[PDB]
Amino acid sequence: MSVLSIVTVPDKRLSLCSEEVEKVDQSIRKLVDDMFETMHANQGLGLAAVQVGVHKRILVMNVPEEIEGYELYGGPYCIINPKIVDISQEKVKLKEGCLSVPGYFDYIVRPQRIAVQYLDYNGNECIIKAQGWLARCLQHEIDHLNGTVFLKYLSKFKRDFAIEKVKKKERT
Amino acid sequence: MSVLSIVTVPDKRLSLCSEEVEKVDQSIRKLVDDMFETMHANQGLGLAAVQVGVHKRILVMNVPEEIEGYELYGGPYCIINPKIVDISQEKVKLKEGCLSVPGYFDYIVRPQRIAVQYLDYNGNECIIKAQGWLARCLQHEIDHLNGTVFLKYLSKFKRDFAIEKVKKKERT
Ligand SMILES: CCCCC[C@H](CC(=O)NO)C(=O)N[C@H](C(=O)N1CCC[C@H]1CO)C(C)C
Ligand SMILES: CCCCC[C@H](CC(=O)NO)C(=O)N[C@H](C(=O)N1CCC[C@H]1CO)C(C)C
Ligand SMILES: [Cl-]
Ligand SMILES: [Cl-]
Ligand SMILES: [Cl-]
Ligand SMILES: [Zn+2]
Ligand SMILES: [Zn+2]
Repeated sequence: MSVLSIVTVPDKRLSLCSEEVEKVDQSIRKLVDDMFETMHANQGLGLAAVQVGVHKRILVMNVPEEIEGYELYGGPYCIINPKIVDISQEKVKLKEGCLSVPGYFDYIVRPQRIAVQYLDYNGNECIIKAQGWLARCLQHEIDHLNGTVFLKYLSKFKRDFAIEKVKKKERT
Repeated sequence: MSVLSIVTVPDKRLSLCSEEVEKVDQSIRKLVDDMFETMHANQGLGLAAVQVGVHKRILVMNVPEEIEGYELYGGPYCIINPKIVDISQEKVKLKEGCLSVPGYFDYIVRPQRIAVQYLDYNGNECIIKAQGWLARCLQHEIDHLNGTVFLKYLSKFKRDFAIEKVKKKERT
């Protein structure tokens, strides 16, 4: 299991929608394994396949301990072909960063709770009922699968400032 | 010297531009005195006259200790009829709240350094050269004089969320 390079803004791969996984087979499991290693090496709570250059609907999460039926933390989760099955109308503001926008943090308003159907590492059907930071991570990761980085939720001026910040740090 | 009530969003008084002070006289000094007391009672770093219902170009600041020629902190400052005379092209992201949007904090990008000409408590001409939190406060206060609250710099979705948050807290 190996550490993959993270794709960072403004790389256009990050704005491309990822495709459903046809079949959860050995090759998918190998990628998931590399995703977990990469997530850990980067001190992340989650990671989407697109962030390592693969446009497939696969994300991993692990949210450490620090509504009945919902989880505040947990993992490791392998979440393939996620489908949102319930989502709270109540929303909360929390601070986020992203491995694809290194060093930049800002506030984002999202639903507090979410339920998602998915296929696991073995290709079995599952539901996750998440709240708190678990729900927050899951939504951030699902957005990546749809070609969305969290800067999309900010003013244009701040989004541009964040992208210029990352560009300046990567200029050769 | 008395504590004045703070005008909060979405009160439309906060979106009205304030008028130049004609003359810094006893009545202006009395208002400034009440502004300092109100600022302190509310644990603020600054305050604009519009926030206490008076549409005049007067702000106060006091930024405690915690470029050559620029100050990182200081006060108490009485700043009347401010005019920006220099402003840095470099900008910085810092977290702000506002007494007129109670309980809501977010990130704002602003110039790091500013120089402002103004009239003081005695009606004498002065310049302030500010950086760090002093410059940050001064710009936040100047915005109020122009009818601008810091939510203006946010996404519409987050601005609306903040205003609904304050409205819900004030609903009778
Ligand atoms: C919170 C919503 C998203 C979490 C997932 C991201 C990782 C990522 O970009 N996944 O796509 C992360 O770990 N971000 C971290 C992050 O945002 N954290 C970690 C602690 C809490 C929160 C910052 O408030 C750091 C590494 C930037
Ligand atoms: C920082 C830019 C503006 C400072 C002035 C405001 C007060 C205000 O609304 N003036 O118009 C303030 O004191 N805000 C505080 C504030 O934003 N602070 C105080 C410590 C640092 C910073 C939060 O990061 C709290 C009381 C909400
Ligand atoms: Cl920053
Ligand atoms: Cl909030
Ligand atoms: Cl924003
Ligand atoms: Zn991310
Ligand atoms: Zn304010």
